[PDB]
Amino acid sequence: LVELGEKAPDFTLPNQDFEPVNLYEVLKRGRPAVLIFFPAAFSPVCTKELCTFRDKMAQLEKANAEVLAISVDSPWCLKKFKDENRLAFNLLSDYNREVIKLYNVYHEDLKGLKMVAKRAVFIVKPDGTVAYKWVTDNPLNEPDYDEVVREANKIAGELV
Amino acid sequence: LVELGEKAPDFTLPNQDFEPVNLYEVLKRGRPAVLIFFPAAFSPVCTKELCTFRDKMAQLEKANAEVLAISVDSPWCLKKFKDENRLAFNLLSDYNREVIKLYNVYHEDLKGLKMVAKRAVFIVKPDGTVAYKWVTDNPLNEPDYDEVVREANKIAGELV
Amino acid sequence: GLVELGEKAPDFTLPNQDFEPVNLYEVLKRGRPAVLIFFPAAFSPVCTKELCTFRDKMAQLEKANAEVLAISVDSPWCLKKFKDENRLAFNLLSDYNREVIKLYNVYHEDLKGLKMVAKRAVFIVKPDGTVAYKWVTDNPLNEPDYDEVVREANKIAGELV
Amino acid sequence: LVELGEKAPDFTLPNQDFEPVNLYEVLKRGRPAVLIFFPAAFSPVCTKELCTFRDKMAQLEKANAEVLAISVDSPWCLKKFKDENRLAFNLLSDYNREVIKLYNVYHEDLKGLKMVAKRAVFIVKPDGTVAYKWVTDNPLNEPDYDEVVREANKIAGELV
Repeated sequence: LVELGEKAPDFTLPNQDFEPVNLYEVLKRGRPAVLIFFPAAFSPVCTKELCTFRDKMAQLEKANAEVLAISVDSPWCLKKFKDENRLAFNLLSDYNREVIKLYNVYHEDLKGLKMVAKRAVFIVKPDGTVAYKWVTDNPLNEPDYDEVVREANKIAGELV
Repeated sequence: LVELGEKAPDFTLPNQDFEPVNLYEVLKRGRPAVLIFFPAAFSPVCTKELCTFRDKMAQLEKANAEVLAISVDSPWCLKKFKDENRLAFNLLSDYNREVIKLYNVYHEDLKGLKMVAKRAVFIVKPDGTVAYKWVTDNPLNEPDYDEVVREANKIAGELV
Repeated sequence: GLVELGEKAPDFTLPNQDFEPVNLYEVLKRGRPAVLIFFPAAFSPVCTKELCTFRDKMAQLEKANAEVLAISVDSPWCLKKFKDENRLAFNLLSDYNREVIKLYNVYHEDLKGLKMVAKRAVFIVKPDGTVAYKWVTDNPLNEPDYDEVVREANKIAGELV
Repeated sequence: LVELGEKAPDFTLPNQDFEPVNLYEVLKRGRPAVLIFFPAAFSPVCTKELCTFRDKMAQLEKANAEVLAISVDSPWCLKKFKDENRLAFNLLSDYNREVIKLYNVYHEDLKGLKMVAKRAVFIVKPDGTVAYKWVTDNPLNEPDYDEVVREANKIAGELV
């Protein structure tokens, strides 16, 4: 289990370029780690009815932490996604549904698709403790990235 | 497991637009069905020492059969792929690994990724019999689409 | 009644080459803008000051970053054939019952003797439902500038950041 | 030497995150490789009277090729540079002056500093051939990134 306080579970996933990425090895870099889980790339964000691809996810680049977006999509796909949105951070592929299970942030069956990453957000301190956590069961529910950026910088400034 | 002559197993998968697509219902349309399985979209094809995204897959549009490309990628991704390559045919998402198992055309573990669609090609006649079949265990091995187009039109015309 | 620029595009559902129903709003709900292209008939030629040919650069609409929906009163079977022969990536919807061409007020009374034919019209609808672009001519043999439509389409697409 | 038509020499450098990055292993990814050498991070670009930190280097993210900016700066330094300019691509550290020597793109003594990367640009095809090359001995001479992006997409499209 993972929730406010508890220590975040280590893990390793491939990024857009198939380079393995270990969580603790990243926390070991000095800055906090922002983990963002999302259903699927090239997927729109909606409201009551209005759906668009206006995803301000690139604003997480403003945060003073190592951002790690994670979805069950493949590296080749995420790589495509990363390049098209000129995203500066890394996108990890949980193609084998490992992590989404480890962090208990998965949709049993979304629109027919089974085992999809839920929209979740975790901020882990350089030691390994979950300083922040946000999750919704509504997939078309885009997060407040500006928000996560604040909390991220807050937590970052915390370690002074 | 499937093999030439044998009758192709029915199935239903979502296309780029989440519309369900039943195999037999397509065969019922009158033309032969060409099924193309591929590891992943936005994936490159490589030669002895070369690698590129020069995938002449759009040539299958020349065939006189309903073409159905299938990969475990998600609909949102395939949709992205389809639009960017101006592909006229449908791409079906076997996100749940059903069909790649049904047709016994899956890689156990590709570059670390588990349960990936192998590069396979099946041509099914309006009745349901496999008139053509080709498969390779080498993923970076692009098929001869000009070829499949021939065999496809041959099988199509053979139905005088 | 009538659909006009700025105003909101009327919803509707038509069959595509494969008889699959296609609802306008359900498409706008997909995230991208919708480009609607009406044309008299498939396998119909386009002409200039005189030169008539079947050199129709309609496939260039695939370059646009919007869901393209070509519409004509032709039948699904006919459109499917037309679609496959021109390796068109987008969908062709059949207004066999003259519904939509009337809804959008884009129909010829009597073309060459044929009654209730779709006029050559172009509409670009934003994901919300507002007509951001509109172009129509009463001259049937007047092929549209697809290259053009594609840029207005991408503009409207991009101006959505 | 490293000029047009000639085949680019392989090499491996660490990126902002100390992850090793092999040139050929990147070319093996499918897209062309754009190598950009620069004197130093947090260094300004000037003219004959005015200087500024208006470096449109992030525009290389528009190119359809794997971009690899290289300088003798350290990984920690590049990482800081990368995050501050929200640069999507990778920055490789040639701390040991290897590559700049290998590609013969180094300043003997710049403003007193010895063995600094010269401002150079190489575009390599997935096979390994230099399709483009541009170099200047004037360090404060910022390149036309918009340009490199063109040549990059041209070369990218050429492999169709």
